[PDB]
Amino acid sequence: DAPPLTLEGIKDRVLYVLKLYDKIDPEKLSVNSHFMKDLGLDSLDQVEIIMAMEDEFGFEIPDIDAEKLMCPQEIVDYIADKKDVYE
Amino acid sequence: AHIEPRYRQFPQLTRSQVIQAEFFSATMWFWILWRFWHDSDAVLGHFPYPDPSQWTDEELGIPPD
Amino acid sequence: FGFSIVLVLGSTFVAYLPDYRMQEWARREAERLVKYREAHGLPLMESNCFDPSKIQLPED
Amino acid sequence: MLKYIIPTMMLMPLTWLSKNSMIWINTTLHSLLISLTSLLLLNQFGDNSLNFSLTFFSDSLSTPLLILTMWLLPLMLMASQHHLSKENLARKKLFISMLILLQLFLIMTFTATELIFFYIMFEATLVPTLIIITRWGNQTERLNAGLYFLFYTLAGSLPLLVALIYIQNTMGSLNFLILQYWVQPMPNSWSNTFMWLACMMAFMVKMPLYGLHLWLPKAHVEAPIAGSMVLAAILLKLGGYGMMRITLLLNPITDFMAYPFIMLSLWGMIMTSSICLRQTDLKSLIAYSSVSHMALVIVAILIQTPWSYMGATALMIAHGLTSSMLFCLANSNYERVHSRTMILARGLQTLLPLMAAWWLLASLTNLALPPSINLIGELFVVMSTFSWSNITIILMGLNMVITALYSLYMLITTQRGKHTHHINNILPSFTRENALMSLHMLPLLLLSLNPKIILGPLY
Amino acid sequence: FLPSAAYLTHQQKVLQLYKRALRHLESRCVHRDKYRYFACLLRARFDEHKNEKDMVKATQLLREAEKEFWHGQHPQPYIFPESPGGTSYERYECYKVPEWCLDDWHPSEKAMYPDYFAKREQWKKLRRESWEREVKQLQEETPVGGPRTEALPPARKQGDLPPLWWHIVTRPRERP
Amino acid sequence: HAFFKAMLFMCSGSIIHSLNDEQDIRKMGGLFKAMPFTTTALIIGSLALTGMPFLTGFYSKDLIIESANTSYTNAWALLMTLVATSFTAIYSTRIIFFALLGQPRFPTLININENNPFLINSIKRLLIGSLFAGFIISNNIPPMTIPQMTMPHYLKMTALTVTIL
Amino acid sequence: SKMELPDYKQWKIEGTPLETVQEKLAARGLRDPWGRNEAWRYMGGFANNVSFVGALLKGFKWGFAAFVVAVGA
Amino acid sequence: MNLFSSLTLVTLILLTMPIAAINFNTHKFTNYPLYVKTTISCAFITSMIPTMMFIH
Amino acid sequence: GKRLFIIKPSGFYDKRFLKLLRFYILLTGIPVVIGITLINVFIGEAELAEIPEGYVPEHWEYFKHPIS
Amino acid sequence: SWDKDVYPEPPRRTPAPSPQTSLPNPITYLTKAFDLLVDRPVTLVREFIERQHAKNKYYYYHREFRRVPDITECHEKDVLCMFEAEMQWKRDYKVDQEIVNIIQERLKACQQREGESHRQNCAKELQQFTQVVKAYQDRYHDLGAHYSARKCLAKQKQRMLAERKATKEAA
Amino acid sequence: SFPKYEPSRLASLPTTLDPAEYDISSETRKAQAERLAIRSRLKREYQLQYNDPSRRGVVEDPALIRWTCARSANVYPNFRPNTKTSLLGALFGIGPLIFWYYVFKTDRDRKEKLIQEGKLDRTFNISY
Amino acid sequence: GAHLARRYLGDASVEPEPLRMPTFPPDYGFPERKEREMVATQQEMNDAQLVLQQRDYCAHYLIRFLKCKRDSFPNFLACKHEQHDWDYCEHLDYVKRMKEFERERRLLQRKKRREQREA
Amino acid sequence: SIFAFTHVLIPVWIIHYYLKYHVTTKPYTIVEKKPRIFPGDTILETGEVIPPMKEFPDQ
Amino acid sequence: GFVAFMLFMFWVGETYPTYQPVGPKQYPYNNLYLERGGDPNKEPEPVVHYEI
Repeated sequence: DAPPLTLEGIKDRVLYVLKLYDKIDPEKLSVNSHFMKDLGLDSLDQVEIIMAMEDEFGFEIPDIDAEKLMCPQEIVDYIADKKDVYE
Repeated sequence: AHIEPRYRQFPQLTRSQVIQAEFFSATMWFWILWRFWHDSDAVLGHFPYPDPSQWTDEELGIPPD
Repeated sequence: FGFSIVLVLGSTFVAYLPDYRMQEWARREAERLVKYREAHGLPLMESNCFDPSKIQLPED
Repeated sequence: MLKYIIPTMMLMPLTWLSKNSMIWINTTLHSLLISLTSLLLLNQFGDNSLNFSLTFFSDSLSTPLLILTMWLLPLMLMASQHHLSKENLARKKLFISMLILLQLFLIMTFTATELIFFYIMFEATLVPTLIIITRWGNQTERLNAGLYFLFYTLAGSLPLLVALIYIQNTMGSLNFLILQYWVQPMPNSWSNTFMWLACMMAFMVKMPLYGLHLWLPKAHVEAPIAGSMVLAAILLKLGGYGMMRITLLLNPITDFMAYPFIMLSLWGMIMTSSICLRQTDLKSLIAYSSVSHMALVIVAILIQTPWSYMGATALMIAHGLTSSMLFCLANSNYERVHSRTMILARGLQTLLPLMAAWWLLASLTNLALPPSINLIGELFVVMSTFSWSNITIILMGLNMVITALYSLYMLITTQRGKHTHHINNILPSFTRENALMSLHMLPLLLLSLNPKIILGPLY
Repeated sequence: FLPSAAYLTHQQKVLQLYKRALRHLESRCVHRDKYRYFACLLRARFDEHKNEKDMVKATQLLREAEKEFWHGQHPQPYIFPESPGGTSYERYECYKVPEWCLDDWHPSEKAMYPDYFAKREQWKKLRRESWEREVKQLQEETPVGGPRTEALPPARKQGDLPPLWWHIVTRPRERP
Repeated sequence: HAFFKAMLFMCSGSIIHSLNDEQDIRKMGGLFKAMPFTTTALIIGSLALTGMPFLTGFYSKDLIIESANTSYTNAWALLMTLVATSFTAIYSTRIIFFALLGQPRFPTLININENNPFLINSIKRLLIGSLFAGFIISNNIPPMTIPQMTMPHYLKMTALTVTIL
Repeated sequence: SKMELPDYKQWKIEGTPLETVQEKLAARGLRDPWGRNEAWRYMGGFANNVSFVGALLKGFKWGFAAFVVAVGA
Repeated sequence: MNLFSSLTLVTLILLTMPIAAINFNTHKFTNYPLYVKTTISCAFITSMIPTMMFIH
Repeated sequence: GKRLFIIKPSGFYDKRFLKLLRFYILLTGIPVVIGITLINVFIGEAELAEIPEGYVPEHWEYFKHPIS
Repeated sequence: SWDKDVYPEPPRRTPAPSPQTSLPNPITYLTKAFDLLVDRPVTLVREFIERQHAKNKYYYYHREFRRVPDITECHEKDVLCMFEAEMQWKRDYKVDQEIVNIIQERLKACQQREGESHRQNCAKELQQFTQVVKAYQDRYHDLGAHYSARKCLAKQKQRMLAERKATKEAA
Repeated sequence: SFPKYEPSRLASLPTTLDPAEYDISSETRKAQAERLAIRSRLKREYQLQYNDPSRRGVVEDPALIRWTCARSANVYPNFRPNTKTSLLGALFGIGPLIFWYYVFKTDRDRKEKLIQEGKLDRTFNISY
Repeated sequence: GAHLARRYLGDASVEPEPLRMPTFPPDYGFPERKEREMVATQQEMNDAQLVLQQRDYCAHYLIRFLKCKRDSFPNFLACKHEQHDWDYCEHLDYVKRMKEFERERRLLQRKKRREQREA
Repeated sequence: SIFAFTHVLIPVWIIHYYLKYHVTTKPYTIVEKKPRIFPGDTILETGEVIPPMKEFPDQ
Repeated sequence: GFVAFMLFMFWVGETYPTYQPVGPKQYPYNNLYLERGGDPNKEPEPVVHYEI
């Protein structure tokens, strides 16, 4: 029992649950858009978003990674490192 | 065919497994109702528990002096 | 020459051979002797395995 | 039996005048033929043992041990390649001929008429194993190990000769038959105590007991596989055999003076099971396992029940087979990685899949596999010692718990949990190792079927 | 206790405390709605004296926070079934056969699998060809005599693959 | 007990393997009307625990406590059986409520299915055994003991009293 | 590997426990929840569960009729 | 009874075939789970009889 | 595509050893069992009679089994 | 073949069946099908084997012994006397072991036949078991492993000497 | 508000309330950087010696060899017989030995004098 | 029942105590009430292979129950009337035991407290 | 069909052959716990009833 | 402390048993004599119960 993933679908689901969140906009919601650069939201709220990622996908990401995600592209890249779905 | 996935919805169900599930719970209910009436009487297992022995002196044999 | 001619041949050799300690012999001997002693009325395994009349006890 | 001695004299020059790539098959084949020839031995029946000559007589104590020796030879003779293939042809012939000469003195030792001949062939057993382990020890203290070995076994086994000459000139001839008929109780003097301590102490040193077992770990971590298996199985169980024969005399004082050996045996069995629970260097774990099982053997000898003797000889044969198998497993691990340690080579459930079956089966045979001969021996020894004392079952069961424990840890340290993914030089499982394991363990299960052979003369 | 640096940060210590407190609060609180309530409560509790610019008072109240947190820990946390100490933890390690193997098959089994083995052979030639000169020129010239980090710069200038790539790229799937 | 918890382990393991090996009561809650077959299975199991009167689990456990209270017992062990029967009732209620009835707490991209002929026949035949076979076994055996069967007030009803409280 | 994307802006939260937590959160003075992260857990085929005594009473729909018919039989 | 003893001994012995069968395989099986399932069902249909004969 | 490359360690050496083991036990597994079958179904074991009146037997003719 | 006068059995108290059933009786249909589908192949194969036994005849014979005299009639050395006497003694020891085995087997059979009426029909057999085991406990038991025969003779002399002292004190 | 979580040799002390992760002066910063340089040098040497495609054999850790050789062979030197070590040795070797020797004295004297009285439970006691 | 607490928190004389139950000799207050019918026919009791601690009164009802259970084996629900008859007979035996209990209780209580509060 | 045929008949045949002849010629082999006879029964082989129990009354 | 409490209440139970208003079992034939230890001719003893 193991349905394999896809790159586009996991990007869509990450951007989906980001768009569910409050203090950002659905207007300019880019995968290639950082957090401290243009959005200005908190590092505290950044790790809240990290926790939302983990509670969707059911595994920890460690602390030395947790400093250095900062954007949804590297989020999708690191969960693609974990689950390793590269057809 | 077999199952199809979905995203944040109530899952699909076949009528077969839900009708067997309802059938099994209903057969438990039928069996416990037919069981509870046919022979027992499990709170009193076919016996009225009588008194402490008779609550009687002068009887079964004692001397009152 | 370790399995096909040693192992199974030694297995069938040790599987049956004339019995150690004359074992089945002891079985049939015990059956005969117990039937003897129960036919002649006396109890089986009379104790004092040597003859007490044929002993010379040093007295006190 | 002379028809078992003389083909071994014929097997020695076979090695010499066979040529290159021709010695190996001839020696292996013909020693397997001798294994058939002395599988034909067991004629023993009823009242006495099978007794042929002024030269020879064989008990059913000597029968399974002699069959075990001649069966263990060709298995070993195949087992000792891959570490002398690159050596010389002449040195290879010297090695194989030394093994054959050692077998010859083992058979000489098992079928001795008088105990003087037993002693001569006893130290004749002692001498070539030294040469084997010293010429191919493959570790820097084979010097110290051979030195400890020869000095302990001589200087413990030295007053035995004096005591045997004393029993010679006090009670006529030293043949085991007439000594079986001309025994008489030698009561509590002090010279009787010294003489008993001499004989029993010599064979104590051969077992070893806990008091001076220290030669035994070095002699198994610093030895090649052939001398290790010969040493452990045949030499230690030969010491037990010798104590079994000599203990027929000197019955009246063993109640007085047999208490402290029981004590050192039991407490050292517990302490040995403790000390093997923690150590690294996997090869040594089997050696301390051997010390524990032979402490159990010694308890079984010094209590003097026929139940105890039958369990003793069962434990002898079972631990001989188990320890030789487990030595060859450790040799396979040492051929894979050049470590000899315990924590380095890990994993090995993925790699070598049916090797796991043999490790599991070996740890089962150490674990007292429930119809195995090992459990039969341990069980009847516990029966006889609970007859002997109603409180010693605590130490026996504590030994049982820790025995299961260290056998299981010996399993799961090596072949459980994670492959270290940096070793990357193991070859796949050879047919040689699996062949040697099928040669080890099929006879053990066959004897587990009908064990009326391996029970001793008090069957 | 980290590969790149030596000390975390003050803020990184506070952040790890927040993540572990949020995780332990998950494990404490069922039904998820009162959990969202108490999560906003703890977010406000960090909002209480967040924005001070002290050092000694900050680390002192952080210590007292650690004390009242080690009191307020849940003893059996809901760790995920991939975490160490969890439920899987290399659950499928039975089929995690390493990739340095498989060369020691009999070549009949190589006749069974032609295409994968030929492509692994050209992977191996790619491994050996781009190995000594450039990669070891980087790893013997480009750092200081003290390396002082566990990272590595890529093959950033001209040519081949970034150094020390093999047993990190070529790894098992972690899920057969 | 054998039929009973064979069926119970099989049911809960069906749930756990169908739901991505979570296995934990944390993040478990709402699985009522998520597939109803194993929910029927688990409620028949945890209801037959402590013996809802009167079923297979009635017979064993309740003749146990009847012979226990009607004996020359410890006068402390009866209190142990009392409080622990109440405790197994309360974690039976807790395991039902935390397994099925709450809000569905498990992440998205669901694998909600238990369609298998093997599994439905296994759960099927073991709950059918869990309905009848205890009574069938308990009937046609010779009573090797003297049955007590003569109890005062709050000595035969006491099992039902403990389970309802 | 398709999903068809059951979209966002569907919920508009409306879920009465999250209504109560927005009440207590605004009365406490925060005015910032997580979002609508639980409404898919809060309706659909959801927004009702059986009663716990309804777990016992899930069986009488075929039970009472067949029982009274069998007693009359 | 020869029937009764024979059926109990074959309830013992029918759980001996599959282990030596796959140890004597030297091939590649597929439906060995089905084989074990049907021989456990066979063991059950043999062992249902002696209990009935017993209480009778 | 769907089926990925599974990575099994090796099987050839183990299957070769077990093939050789079953074949080289089967080489004398069949004839020895068939021979002991023909013995205990054709030549018969023995009979239960005693030593007759004033007669000497050999050291065999004491044993039930004919191969014994 | 076994002597029932040395292997005793109570006769077959066989109850007659009595239904009083109209299902009727699956087990009777089952046992007749068992006989029809099992017994006749077994009977055919056994009859073929019995004819192949009836082809020719082998005969195993009981080895018969004399009585070599005694160990007490041997002197202190007498090496060609002690050997004969003590191997005869060893054969007495082993046949007495099998006596104890036979009686204990009869005890097991008496237990199993009577079911739970252990105190019924197992009186004489329990009593003779206690008798033979009292003789055995007094005669062969507490002597040791390197018995030849002489330890048993010393036990015998010391036992009857202790009883002589006992009756001399008690008379 | 809390009893400060006393540690033992069994119960460990967690990494939060150290309190040595608070007053981290630049000496200790420098020490942690030096320890990081140590681990960096070790893993760099390992990863050099590890990823070689021409390499066949094992990695040959000298730390493991050093621990093994220290644990087995390098015990007997260095040794001095201290009075505390000697008394602890004679207590851990001879104490339980004479303890079980006294209890075997006790049980054997009781059993042998009991059977010398003859009042054993030897109704049948065959399997001795 | 709470009579156990009455014994544990009151005296120990008038409270009758288990495993020492025959205290007084019989027919101490009644003149000549004894039958002890016992028509269970001991040899037939042996020959029917019952269990010990069941060789008691009302055994003939158990004989009838075993006989009908053997004679109607595929009739699975047959023997219920004789089953409850055996139940009723053992119930009355239990009643007889409880009456003997409280008879001993009232004996020791009344006689001992009368003569030992005015003697 | 022939699969279930061999796997349910052949061990039954071998064991039923084994359990008659050789193992019953071994004398102290498999033994019953005796069947139970009641005072309303009769013996099949010899044949006599048991005189049943007397009057019940006041049940 | 929990272990000491449970074992203490176990000993308190071992001095305080349960018993019920039930007499002993009036076994019919000398308390199962000849089906207890035996003695078919040694000691038959006159003891009978009286009906109450």
